[PDB]
Amino acid sequence: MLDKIVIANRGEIALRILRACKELGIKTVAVHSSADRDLKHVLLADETVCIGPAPSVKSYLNIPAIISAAEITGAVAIHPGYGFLSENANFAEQVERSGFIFIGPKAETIRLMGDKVSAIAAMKKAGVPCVPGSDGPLGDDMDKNRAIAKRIGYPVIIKASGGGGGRGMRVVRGDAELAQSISMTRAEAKAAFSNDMVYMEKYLENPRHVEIQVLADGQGNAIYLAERDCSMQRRHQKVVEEAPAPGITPELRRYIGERCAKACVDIGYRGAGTFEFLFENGEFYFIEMNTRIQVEHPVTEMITGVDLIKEQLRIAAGQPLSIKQEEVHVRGHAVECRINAEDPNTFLPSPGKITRFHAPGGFGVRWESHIYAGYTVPPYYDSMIGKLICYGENRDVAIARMKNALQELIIDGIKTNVDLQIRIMNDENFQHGGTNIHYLEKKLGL
Ligand SMILES: Cc1c(-c2ccccc2)ccc2nc(N)nc(N)c12
Repeated sequence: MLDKIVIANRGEIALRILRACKELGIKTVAVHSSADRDLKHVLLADETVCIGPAPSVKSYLNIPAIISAAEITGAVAIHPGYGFLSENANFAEQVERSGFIFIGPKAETIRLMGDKVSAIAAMKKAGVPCVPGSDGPLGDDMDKNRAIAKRIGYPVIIKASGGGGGRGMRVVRGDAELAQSISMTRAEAKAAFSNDMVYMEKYLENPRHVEIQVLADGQGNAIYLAERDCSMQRRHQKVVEEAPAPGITPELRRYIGERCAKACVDIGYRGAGTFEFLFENGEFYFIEMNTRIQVEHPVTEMITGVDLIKEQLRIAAGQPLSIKQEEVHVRGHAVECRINAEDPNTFLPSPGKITRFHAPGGFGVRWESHIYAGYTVPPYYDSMIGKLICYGENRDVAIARMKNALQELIIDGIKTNVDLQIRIMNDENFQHGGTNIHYLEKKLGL
């Protein structure tokens, strides 16, 4: 096993990784900004290194500082968590070039999945169903681009190859708006990604967001760990995630899961990963792959018994996956509610000092958060301060436990979305299940 690792992240995910390390007897190095000295995981870590000031550019995105911290502490690996540098192929490359293990796939694989055009080509080649599209980047010939749009059939959507997670796309409903839509998407892509490449897909009207979790080791094993429905979202920010996805049968799960695992083998995938799909009229369409462990990983852990972070670390050390595909069983149901420090009317981050804190407990209740009484949520980082995960023998029990747990949760001194989460749990359409990606924003609009 890895002797010692740098946790190149903060907040709840840093604590999550620290726990997994502690379980495996791995020494921890907590790199942190000057604003994060009193983070729970920092206080629990074996060694700590202040890598810079509050702003992320000089701390959590500071590649030299992070690598230097690994060097000086004699760490052997770096876990990037999610966000920050976790999908930064150049960082992964530098980590490996510097002689440390990057907890993720090969840098070339990160780069492939970061190039949405090339990722789709690879997935399509491997037998994964994709959205009907341009199958290549759009040029500047608008006669050709109109022909592609006609072949696909309107509405279509223009997307930046360097984008993803809702970033760098726009819907086109007729020829009249096509040229300008392509030009603007391209200009925004150039400005944001220093990559002006764009592509076209059919715009699905009312899909659900359903993603598949995979794990692949360096011994050739690749497994899928069911799916997650992430359709309950606002402006591409997930709000509630659940596993399994309501209405997905064992046969569909098998069908799409096997295709994702096969794709992993074809591309030489290593580590945890997520295949994102749109799901509509009983059909899956691949849009994007993530290579990091994600925020919503805990729902998959609850329904499979697999500790995904521990698997990442075992894989990185050269150990095979601790479980075979035949040993992966979906059992029960899990729901995750993201807890955000945000204003209820604006939805802007609402930082501040927590004056009173109480976490929920009980059977099937899992609380993932670094916060504590007297902890100050800084203004410099994301608004998500914790994750409440509830498991039950079925979806109704999971939801009932969530309702109870949300009622026990006390976070005074700052504004949170606990009340909104309670409203969602009480929503009759959510209780029925299978609401589409548009549902929450429509509910909030009314
Ligand atoms: C709906 C949608 C999303 C999308 C995913 C998660 C949250 C919000 C939107 C992402 C990519 C998408 N791509 C196509 N071609 N069509 C969609 N309808 C779509």
